[PDB]
Amino acid sequence: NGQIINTYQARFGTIVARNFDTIRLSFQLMRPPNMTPAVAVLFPNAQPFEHHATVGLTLRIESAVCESVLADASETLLANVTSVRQEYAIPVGPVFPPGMNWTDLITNYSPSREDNLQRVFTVASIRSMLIK
Amino acid sequence: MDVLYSLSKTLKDARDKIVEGTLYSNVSDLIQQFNQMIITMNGNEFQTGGIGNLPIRNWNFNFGLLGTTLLNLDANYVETARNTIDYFVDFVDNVCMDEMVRESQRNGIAPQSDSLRKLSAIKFKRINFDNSSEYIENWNLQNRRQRTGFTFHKPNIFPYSASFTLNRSQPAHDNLMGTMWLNAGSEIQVAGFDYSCAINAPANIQQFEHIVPLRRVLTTATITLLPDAERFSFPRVINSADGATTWFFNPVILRPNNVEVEFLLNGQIINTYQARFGTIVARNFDTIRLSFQLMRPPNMTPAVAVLFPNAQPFEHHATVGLTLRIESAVCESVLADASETLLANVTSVRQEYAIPVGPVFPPGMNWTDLITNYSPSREDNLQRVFTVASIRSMLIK
Amino acid sequence: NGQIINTYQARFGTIVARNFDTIRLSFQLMRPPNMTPAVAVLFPNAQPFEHHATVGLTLRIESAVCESVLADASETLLANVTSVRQEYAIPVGPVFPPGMNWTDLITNYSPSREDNLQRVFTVASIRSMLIK
Amino acid sequence: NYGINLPITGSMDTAYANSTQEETFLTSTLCLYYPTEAATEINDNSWKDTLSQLFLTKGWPTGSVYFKEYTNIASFSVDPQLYCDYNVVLMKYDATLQLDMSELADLILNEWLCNPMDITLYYYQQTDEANKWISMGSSCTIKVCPLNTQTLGIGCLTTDATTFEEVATAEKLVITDVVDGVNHKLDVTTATCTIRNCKKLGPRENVAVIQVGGSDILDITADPTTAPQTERMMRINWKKWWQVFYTVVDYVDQIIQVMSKRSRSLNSAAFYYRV
Amino acid sequence: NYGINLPITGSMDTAYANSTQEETFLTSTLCLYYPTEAATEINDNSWKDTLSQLFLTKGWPTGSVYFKEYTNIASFSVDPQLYCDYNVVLMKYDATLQLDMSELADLILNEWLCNPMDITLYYYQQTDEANKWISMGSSCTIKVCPLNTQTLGIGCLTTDATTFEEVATAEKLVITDVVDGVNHKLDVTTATCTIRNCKKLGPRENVAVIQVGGSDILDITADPTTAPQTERMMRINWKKWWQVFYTVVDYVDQIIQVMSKRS
Amino acid sequence: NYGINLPITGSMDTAYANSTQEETFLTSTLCLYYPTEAATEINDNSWKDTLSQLFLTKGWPTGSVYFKEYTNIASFSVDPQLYCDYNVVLMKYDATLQLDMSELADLILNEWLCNPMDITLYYYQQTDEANKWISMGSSCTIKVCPLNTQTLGIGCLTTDATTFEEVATAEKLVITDVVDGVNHKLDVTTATCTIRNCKKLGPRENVAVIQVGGSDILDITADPTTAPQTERMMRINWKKWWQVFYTVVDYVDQIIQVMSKRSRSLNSAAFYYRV
Ligand SMILES: CC(=O)N[C@@H]1[C@@H](O)[C@H](O)[C@@H](CO)O[C@H]1O
Ligand SMILES: CC(=O)N[C@@H]1[C@@H](O)[C@H](O)[C@@H](CO)O[C@H]1O
Ligand SMILES: [Ca+2]
Ligand SMILES: [Ca+2]
Ligand SMILES: [Ca+2]
Ligand SMILES: [Ca+2]
Ligand SMILES: [Ca+2]
Ligand SMILES: [Ca+2]
Repeated sequence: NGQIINTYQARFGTIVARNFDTIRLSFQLMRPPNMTPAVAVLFPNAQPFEHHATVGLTLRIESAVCESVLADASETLLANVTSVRQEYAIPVGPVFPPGMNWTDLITNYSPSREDNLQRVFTVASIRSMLIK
Repeated sequence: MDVLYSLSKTLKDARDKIVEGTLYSNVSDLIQQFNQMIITMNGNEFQTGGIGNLPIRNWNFNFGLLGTTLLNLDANYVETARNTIDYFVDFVDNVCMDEMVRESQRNGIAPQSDSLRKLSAIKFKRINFDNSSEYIENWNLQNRRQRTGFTFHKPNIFPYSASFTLNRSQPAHDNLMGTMWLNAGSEIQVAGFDYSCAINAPANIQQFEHIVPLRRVLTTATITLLPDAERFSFPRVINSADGATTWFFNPVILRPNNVEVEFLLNGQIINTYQARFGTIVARNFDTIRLSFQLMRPPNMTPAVAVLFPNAQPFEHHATVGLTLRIESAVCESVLADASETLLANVTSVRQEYAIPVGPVFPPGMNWTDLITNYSPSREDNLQRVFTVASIRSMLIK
Repeated sequence: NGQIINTYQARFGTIVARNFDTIRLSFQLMRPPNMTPAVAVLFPNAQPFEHHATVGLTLRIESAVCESVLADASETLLANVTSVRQEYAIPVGPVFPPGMNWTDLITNYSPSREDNLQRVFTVASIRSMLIK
Repeated sequence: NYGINLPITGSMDTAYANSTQEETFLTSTLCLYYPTEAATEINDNSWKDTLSQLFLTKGWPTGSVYFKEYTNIASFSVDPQLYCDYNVVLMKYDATLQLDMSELADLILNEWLCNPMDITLYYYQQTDEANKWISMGSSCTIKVCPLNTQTLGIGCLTTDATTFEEVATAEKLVITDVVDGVNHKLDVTTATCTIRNCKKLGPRENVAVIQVGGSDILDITADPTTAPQTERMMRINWKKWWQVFYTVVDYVDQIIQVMSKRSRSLNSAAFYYRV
Repeated sequence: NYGINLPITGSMDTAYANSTQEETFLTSTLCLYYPTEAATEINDNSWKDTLSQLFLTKGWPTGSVYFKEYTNIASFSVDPQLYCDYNVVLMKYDATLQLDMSELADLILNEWLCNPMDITLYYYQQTDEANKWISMGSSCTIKVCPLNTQTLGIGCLTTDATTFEEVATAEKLVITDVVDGVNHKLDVTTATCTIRNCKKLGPRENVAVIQVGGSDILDITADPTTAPQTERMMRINWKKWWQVFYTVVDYVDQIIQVMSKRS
Repeated sequence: NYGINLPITGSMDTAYANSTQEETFLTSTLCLYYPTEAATEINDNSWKDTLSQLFLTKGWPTGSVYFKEYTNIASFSVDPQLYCDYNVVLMKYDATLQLDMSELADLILNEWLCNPMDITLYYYQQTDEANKWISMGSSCTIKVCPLNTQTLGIGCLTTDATTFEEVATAEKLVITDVVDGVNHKLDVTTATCTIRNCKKLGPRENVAVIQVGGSDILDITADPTTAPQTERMMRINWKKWWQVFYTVVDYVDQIIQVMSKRSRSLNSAAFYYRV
């Protein structure tokens, strides 16, 4: 809600995040003040720039605890729902995207879609006990 | 400690098995446990909290037993039991947060909070229930000196490290040789380079080596080995060793020749693999020793032969790398990994209540600083706090 | 663990050490400012140095209390273990060094070797009551 | 540990140091090399006094920058002795002295290590690609006579000197490449010449070459498949030679950014053929 | 347009649009430049007719190709007014004019923001590395003296104009680089010349230079370090001028490709 | 560099490597210095041939042994040039030229740090024991006045060069050491001499000295206290020159045991020049 819960300054590796809903990355490029002759040819003062500078980061969430249902890399509850709808040629209804597209479903993840998605993942979890 | 797990096991089962409409014979043995909790706990009084911003609460138990006379449970029997469970489950939260926040240096395996020292009397031992979880089973096997084991998925065994080593250098930085590496999490990416591409080496072969020692002994690991370091493959500029100047590294990449991976234990070779990529195993080791070499190709097409001259201006630098990754292994001490969230529950309690830095753990519970100097005094504290965090996760997610 | 438990500054003779696992010796050489003519010939300003300066110390542990088993100069529990293995021509197993080399065993003194070494010194102590 | 070659291990997270390009201007020295027909066109004596005020704006002190001159490329190449820290000599293009300019830059831009030669006693051969024969003097006329495995000439008699092959006559500097691995016999007129064999170690870092006018010709590597253009090779086009001098005073940071100190000058290179 | 403010997001995996090169031909112009003697060897009267029939084959309409000429590099560089949509020039290589061909291509290929200069009244310094002085006219003779802090000349006399230090004698186009930070007194021939205070920007993309003759002689920078060769500093070899025009008419789709519009 | 300041950790009880004597003789080179009076009594045409066949017995190949001449000790010290990898110099004893033998061995057996000097403009002082003033040329006469705290001469006149006192008179090589603290005003005939200050570094390990006759006269230090005798200041006796060259060719192995190469510089000069 616009309040800084956690912050980390030049600290790489594994970090934690206790409660958040917005990630704000900030980083800057600095020209190196001292350069060997092999480096100084790359960055002239004039216009033809043949070697372009680049600065990047990489973030990755390993495991987290949410309150609504989602999809992940361990359990197959999303795959059981779509495989039933694809097998029996089910028409497109009023709620879910055509073909159960997860990119289209998490983009507009309305509270009307959340109540349907929990009701169907829970039934898919009951069926997985008897029939794999 | 054993009776703190036994309180949480039969409060988890009481919210699951005591439901409306169920048959009485399904819950006929849980109620004999739940009534015998209450008889032991009545008349006592407790006190939790006091450190940091964790507030002080007083606990007092005066409850009545449950009825043992119905055939099917009704909504009177459920609603009169939920207002007893909800007082105990609030008590166990504040004992588990009182213990994850404290630490000692002499004997960290002993209980530290005031409430958990009081629960370790022989009066409270009759609350003891089955001990079937992974962390409470390894708490008991290790307390009698028997062999334990924790199973991990991608364990954080390597501290973060990104550096290099120059075996041949000059202040111009145009004819270099050495290795570069990244050790982070459970993944090693080493890459060796040579600017001259072994034009003056004996038999045109340059030998590289990279040795990684571990902190604890791993057992029965599943390791993926791939013959490219994808992180050290693009042109970049790198500072010097003392931060004085910068130097340029423009790679082209050959394949690694004559790869040998060894898995050591007290200097003894347990396993070895020679030019064998894909998935490999490692039954018992505490030191990984990678070895690989660069060989100049004896036959070159005209598009390749322009890249590697005999004289001094080398504009395309040769590079040979590897990539190692531990998928799953079995250790004996506690660690962090990518599947379970026991490290995240400990730090989130300490960050929320503004807890001062104590004598044992690093400031902010930094895992890179904690696995670097992983002393036996820190191991006894870290197991005592991950086990309490595992008990709290049954009741309160 | 990197914390200074005890320290002693220019104090020779017998000293105590209540709890430690790392000894850090520090000492320095100082050129004498006043020299008789027999001394001043030894240390010139130019390059040929025929008499080299030397400063040293000597430390010796008389008695201590450890928690794991070790070897010492009073009891013969290490000598009873190796004499049984050498007499009956026992092959090299997976744990102990070849020939029960104590320099190789205290160098890599793993917790797997500590549990074996206590189990064998204790049996060697039982046998010493009956048969010397 | 002066002669030992120990490795170094450095991190990839160390913060950069400060700018340092304004301390080097205080301590170090600079030398300029110009042909003697520059001061003819200038028509001044105080232009050495004038330019030293203009280097003071860019950061150099009054006693750092030194000016040296020569007559032509032929007479400068008799014995180029380059003494200051940072050396910058600009030569003039000539369409007919095309090889003689590139033989000068072979000496200056690289660093050679040289052993003496005695022609009367010994027969000579070159071992690998690095061995060249560098002869310089007032007038050098070199004649070669290759020999077989029996000490007999191939196309030359070892007694008559007119049958000898000829590679140069009357120059100030000659760098000679012959077939690596064949014993030869030499006929250098050593009254005014002095030959010694040399092998190339690496580049001489502290010196740059600014070609003045003319097209792009320069061939360091006496090798047909390789003609590299390093960063310390520069060419400008001229109409007047004031504008040449205001250009080099303006861009002193870019001239010095592309050349380092001499690696043999340091106290680090103690027993690695120092200076 | 171009904008240093107002960011533009866009995306990836969007479909590539169709080849709009044909619509570029229908709504643009093209202007060739040639030295005067190139029309002399051809000695046709209607050679501008026979070329416009051949540009029509490649898709250029019948009202878009214009031919203009000049006398030499010395006379073209008094005021090059280039205002078509696309422009290419044909420079004949002279060996002694090696310094004048670099000065023209500096003026043609790059943008310049210019400002006036009053030699009589003011004293001028150069602030930026990209600050240069461009003088054009019939006969420019430029004499420069530097300055100390105390408004006194360094190697000259601020009264005597003979003791100055000249950088140009009677040239149609002079680009002057002086050390930056020092003020200067100037003395130019203002009757047949006009010196100005110009400033370099990015390149001009509606112009291109085809060198016709000897080797690459193009330091269009000011420092001795860099001497680049960009996308459109190109060069051919010639024996007949009538063969040179066939190559330009044939390969329009590559010459138009390496250059952009005015916008 | 970067492995300079790091320690190296060897150990005891490791196995020795094998010999190095043969591979030292193959790649490296050797060249002795002998006076003109040697070859006069010898008066052979091909005695350089006869010796080079005898070095071949002691492991040295053909093209590794070179011979150089000099007139006397005075004429040898114009420019001390050390050409090859291992140098030996042969000095006949003179009972008169006793300093000039000791001046020669000081310059050759040590390393020096030579900065230029301008005596008609400035005032110069020495810094410590290691600072010396070394002048060499055709003939020069150094005259020095001590000076004071307010720049007034002590026992001389700053404008008069007659009241100056001399420390050398027409010598080829002079090493002048004066008192430490005070400044000095100099009078050197600069037309035939070049005086510079130089700092003594550690010794040079390319070169040994053999006295042909006499006794040792060797204070190569500047203090009177130490007159050290290292193992490269050798001395023999003579009555024929053939016995002298036979002693050197036979006992190369004892001499080469002390020589200890790879202190070779990249130039051939005896010093290191800076500005
Ligand atoms: C750029 C920066 O902030 N770093 C400082 C700089 O401001 C300061 O002028 C310099 C003095 O030597 O020391 C650097 O550490
Ligand atoms: C002439 C040509 O290239 N064909 C394209 C065609 O591929 C495209 O589908 C259509 C609609 O954009 O426009 C045409 O011009
Ligand atoms: Ca012939
Ligand atoms: Ca050759
Ligand atoms: Ca003037
Ligand atoms: Ca400027
Ligand atoms: Ca006097
Ligand atoms: Ca002194």
